[PDB]
Amino acid sequence: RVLFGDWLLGEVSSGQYEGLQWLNEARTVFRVPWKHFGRRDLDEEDAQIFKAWAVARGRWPPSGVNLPPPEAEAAERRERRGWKTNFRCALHSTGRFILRQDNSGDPVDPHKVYELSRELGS
Ligand code: NA
Repeated sequence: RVLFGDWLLGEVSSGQYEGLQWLNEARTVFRVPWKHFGRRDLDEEDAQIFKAWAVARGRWPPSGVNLPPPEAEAAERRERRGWKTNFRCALHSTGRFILRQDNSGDPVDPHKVYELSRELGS
């Protein structure tokens, strides 16, 4: 058990997720991909970070499911909107993260930029 915010910072610093990166050396500001789907389904690429959180919460096996390729995709596909919803709510509930800029409008690279709260005491 770790909090989402600490979990997420570990993923950011990993540099393993495209679009999920630190924006300064000081590591006080980072960006998080933030696509607007609406009606549209999430493909696998759209859901990489959301899926990581679900696996973290034991809501999805780390290896995925042992189904055939088409049925494997569709099984995940049908989970991805809830995963996206669960992640974003968790991020909102992480008061440590202060939204600084909202670039989710840009379709070639929609993301949101957060800063670490300058009043973390204990
Ligand atoms: Na937040």
